[PDB]
Amino acid sequence: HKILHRLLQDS
Amino acid sequence: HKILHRLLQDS
Amino acid sequence: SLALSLTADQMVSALLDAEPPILYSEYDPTRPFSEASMMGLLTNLADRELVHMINWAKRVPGFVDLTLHDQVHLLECAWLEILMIGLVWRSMEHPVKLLFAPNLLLDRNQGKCVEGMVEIFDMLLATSSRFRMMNLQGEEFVCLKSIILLNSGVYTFLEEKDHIHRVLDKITDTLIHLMAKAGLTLQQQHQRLAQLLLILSHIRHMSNKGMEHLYSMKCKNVVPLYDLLLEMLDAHRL
Amino acid sequence: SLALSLTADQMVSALLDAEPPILYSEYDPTRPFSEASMMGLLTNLADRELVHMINWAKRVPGFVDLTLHDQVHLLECAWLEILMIGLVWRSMEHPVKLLFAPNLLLDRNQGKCVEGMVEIFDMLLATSSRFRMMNLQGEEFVCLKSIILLNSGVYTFLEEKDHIHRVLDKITDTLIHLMAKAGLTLQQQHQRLAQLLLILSHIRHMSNKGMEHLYSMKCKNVVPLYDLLLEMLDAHRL
Ligand SMILES: N#CCc1cc(O)cc2cc(-c3ccc(O)cc3)oc12
Ligand SMILES: N#CCc1cc(O)cc2cc(-c3ccc(O)cc3)oc12
Repeated sequence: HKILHRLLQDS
Repeated sequence: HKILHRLLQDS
Repeated sequence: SLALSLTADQMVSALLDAEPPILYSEYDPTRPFSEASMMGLLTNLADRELVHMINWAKRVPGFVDLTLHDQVHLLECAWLEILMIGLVWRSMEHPVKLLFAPNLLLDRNQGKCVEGMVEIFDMLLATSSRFRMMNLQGEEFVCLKSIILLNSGVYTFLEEKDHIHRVLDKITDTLIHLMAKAGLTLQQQHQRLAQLLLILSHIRHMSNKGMEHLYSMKCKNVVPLYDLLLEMLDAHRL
Repeated sequence: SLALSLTADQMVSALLDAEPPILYSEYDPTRPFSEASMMGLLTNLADRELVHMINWAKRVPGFVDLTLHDQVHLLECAWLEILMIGLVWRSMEHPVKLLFAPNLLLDRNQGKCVEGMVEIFDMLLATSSRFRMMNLQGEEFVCLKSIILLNSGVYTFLEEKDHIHRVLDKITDTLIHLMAKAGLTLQQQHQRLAQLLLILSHIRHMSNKGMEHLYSMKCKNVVPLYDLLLEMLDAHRL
């Protein structure tokens, strides 16, 4: 579930 | 499928 | 008749008078509800309710102008959705409880009695609270339900689609009307009209999930064979 | 930031500027297509599209205002729905065809290539025609999509729900605004506003079905190892 999480944070 | 059909036609 | 010539008030009255009765569950369970026990109850309830829905559907303005084949279809797609909006509406004033029947009020925990049933209970409850949070009027409630009946199977069926749309428009003027008389401002009306319709989206989603859930209970022969209710479930594999 | 502060035109512009590009299917496999062949294509497409959606989601007014856990959830429920409204919108001017990618325009028949795929296709196509039948303007299209993102997972997650509702209201005033400027009457506006939202109901339904269908293709092994797209699919079992 990290892929979606990581991508949502790239900020 | 007749049950639903029959019932939709009654009085 | 033609559902396109009745003033808004005639529409709301037509819908209220058409309202089905509220039924009771089996007056003899109560015992530490087992998965079988509880499923036989909800399906037995749903089964007897279907008969009242079928006869309710006919009383909905313009539904009859439809071809038989189209009345059959519409009810095959929305039968669970419609059952659910009713339950949700009846649960309105029992926060945390789902009033399946006057003699069968269930709280979240009892939902755990059936594998995968709690998830759906939570959704149903969230919508119940949403309706109370919105202080949904019954007048609006009858509109919403009539809309579901017409808008669920319409795009799966051209003059037939045309009618459904002409009608759905009357139910929307009539819905707006109900809001106008409650003193809302235009902004609050279209704002509220959007809120109510957006909920029909979760009601679809909950139905899809329940439909898939009911089907899962059949593969465990944990569900009786209420023919009418079986046919309805079957319309979703065809 | 706050999206509840910016004006209608600022909202529409914000949504247009946030729009994602129209990606391309892989070139070469031209035609025809084996069930495997066609599935590897749609999933590869969906997989690369997800990355653009995730970054689109952040550009939607008030979204980045939610907590991470909530942004994750919202996108886990609407990812397919959002992919579908896009496809439907791109297929608009392609009656009988579904423009998955410029270089991948499919007609009903090719849907028969993937099992249980054709049924969905008919639904997608019916909605495409529905949008054209309605002359959906892009301005409206961007609103509808933003609404789906916020309204799909909001009752599955209280100040978080509150925000989502305050925002969804702005998107509804803004949606009404777009209709007002097009010369439509009040009746036609709330009439149209209802029509557009009622479609979000089939888009949910088609998503549920596709979600169940995608999952069925994974059990056959026709679905490539597309991690991002897999996680998304997995959010619907967990
Ligand atoms: N909760 C939930 C989902 C759900 C799952 C299932 O496998 C069977 C039923 C039957 C009813 C039901 C019966 C009568 C009503 O009035 C309303 C719902 O809801 C059901
Ligand atoms: N049609 C249909 C249902 C459907 C079923 C399935 O098993 C996989 C995919 C992938 C997409 C898809 C990919 C990219 C898009 O832009 C839109 C849809 O649609 C799908």
